[PDB]
Amino acid sequence: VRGTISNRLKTKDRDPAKLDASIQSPNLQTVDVANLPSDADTLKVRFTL
Amino acid sequence: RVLGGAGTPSACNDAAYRDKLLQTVATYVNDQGFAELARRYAHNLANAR
Amino acid sequence: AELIASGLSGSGHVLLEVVAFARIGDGQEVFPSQELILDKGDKKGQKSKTLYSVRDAAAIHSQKIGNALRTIDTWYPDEDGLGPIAVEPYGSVTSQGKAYRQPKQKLDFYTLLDNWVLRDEAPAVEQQHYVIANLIRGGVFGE
Amino acid sequence: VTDPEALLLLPRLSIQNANAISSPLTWGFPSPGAFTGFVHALQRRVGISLDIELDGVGIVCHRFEAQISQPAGKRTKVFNLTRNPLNRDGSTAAIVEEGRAHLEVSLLLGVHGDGLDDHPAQEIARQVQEQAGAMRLAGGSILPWCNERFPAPNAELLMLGGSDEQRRKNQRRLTRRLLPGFALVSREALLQQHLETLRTTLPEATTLDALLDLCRINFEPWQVRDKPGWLVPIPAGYNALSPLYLPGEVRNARDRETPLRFVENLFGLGEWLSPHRVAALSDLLWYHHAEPDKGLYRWSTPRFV
DNA sequence: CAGTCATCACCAA
DNA sequence: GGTAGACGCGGACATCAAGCCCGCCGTGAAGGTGATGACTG
RNA sequence: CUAAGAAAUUCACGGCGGGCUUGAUGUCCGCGUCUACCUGGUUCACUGCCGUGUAGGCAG
Repeated sequence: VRGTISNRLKTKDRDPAKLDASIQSPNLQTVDVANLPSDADTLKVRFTL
Repeated sequence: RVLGGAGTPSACNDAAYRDKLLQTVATYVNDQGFAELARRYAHNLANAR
Repeated sequence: AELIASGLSGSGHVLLEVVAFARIGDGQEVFPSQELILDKGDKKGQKSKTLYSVRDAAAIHSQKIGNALRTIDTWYPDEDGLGPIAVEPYGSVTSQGKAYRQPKQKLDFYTLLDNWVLRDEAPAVEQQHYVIANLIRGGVFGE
Repeated sequence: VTDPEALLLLPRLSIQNANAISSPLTWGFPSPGAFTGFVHALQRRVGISLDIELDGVGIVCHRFEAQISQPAGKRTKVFNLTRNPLNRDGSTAAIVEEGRAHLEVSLLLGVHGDGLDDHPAQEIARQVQEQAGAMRLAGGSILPWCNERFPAPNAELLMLGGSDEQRRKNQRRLTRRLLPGFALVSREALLQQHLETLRTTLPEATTLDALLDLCRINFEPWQVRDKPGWLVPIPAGYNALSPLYLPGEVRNARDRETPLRFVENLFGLGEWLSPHRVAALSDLLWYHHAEPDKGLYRWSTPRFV
């Protein structure tokens, strides 16, 4: 996934060069996802108790 | 899918801040709806952005 | 309810098979359970979200299903008109970030259990349902 | 010690959420101490109303998967955790780490009682399975049935009363029901045997077990070789640190009846051999046997050699 | 005037 | 609704040169212990 | 009487742009398949024949 820096950045180390250009630069992440197929609309969930 | 309930967070630490946020969002909703947002999303659906 | 009660007594056999169907939409995103992985990937070529899978299937943890089943407590003394929460000692809720049923307002599980066993001070019936629900839930206690 | 007449197969035991640490120096498959504790917990609830005994367990282990994850930049693992509830001030609790794994397991029991001639053995099989399906196999629950509701019933057969030809067909008919598993036995003679390879260095013993479950490589006089089995370090009992305490002495004990020691683990060795490699299936069974006075507590399997 | 309950700095490659 | 009885040999398989640049990799929560300090019934 | 007994990980996202794979070629060569015979299957267990009702001369 390509994204943007969209968090509260830390002004603890207040840099007028890095934390303003890193807003402009992207953010590359790797996640998981689970979809239904394009021809399925019903989710089935089964367990025992 | 268009879900709704768009001001209530799903994870929080405070309760006073949660009530303040929900009454702020209700202040937003009960004098103007989502109509200015909804017709802009309907524009971006209507053309093929 | 009579069958689950006759199973909780210890008298007859009980084994349920629960299936749930949920029409959502074509090709939509379903949400299986995400497992806590504390401090994984000190390299920045990492993986942020990791979903839980039993063998070639998306899955939900068992403790989450049990947490869904024991949302029984309506009797908590902070503000009872907000929905049933899960049965807990110091009866708390992690999404809300707040512990209802606080021992300064003497209605948690330790106070009521000690008054109702050691001192025979019986609480109200509604707090007694909470005290028994912590015994169906189970726990680990000490000195 | 006492060889049983009939063996009791508990065919499919798909169990979930078992413990996977099992000692301070191992991880993976749980300790067989859990299995012999499970069979004596069957003894205290079923074996007295059937007037039988159940001493040994055939640990077979068809499947295995652990709730672990491979991190980035590392070739090690970590464990997937649970999220514990909050403290009473609303803050988040600390983290205690419990490894966790699912299993699929077959079992082979050993009967010794008068109920085998007071009853049909199908009564023993049905009652033992219907009670053991309400217990916890290692640290986690025992699951009910599914699409696999066809191997649900048991079997039981003797070995003394019968012919001595087609018992090969009988035990290899049993082996048709535990065919994809790898049995687990006690192979502690090789821990003695790998001291002579280190007898040129020292008569020490604590680093010998840490030599066999890995890939040792030197260069040409690359050195890879066939390891002589599926040899793994298992835990094998408890050794006493502290003398035996009278049952009212130790503060915060589970019981006010039994005496208590403070102990710690001792480590042996095992192998994940297929059940074909051993002729008689009664060789595999694990037994508790420990002398009380000097505090050595230990489990192993006899009759393997 | 004495138990007890929330907070407080104490450390720490 | 018929058997019957067999299936070949030899020989060979291409050379040349080349493989991209640029920016970026998220945040929050996951501490026990005495020791007064405030409360204290 | 089982390192026994207990547990909610939550949430968000633009990978993107460009492009000549070229050129050449002999698959040659040979072969005896050989002999043998009786459907009126019932090409419907009966077609079509004086009464549509159970006895009959016909192309048999």
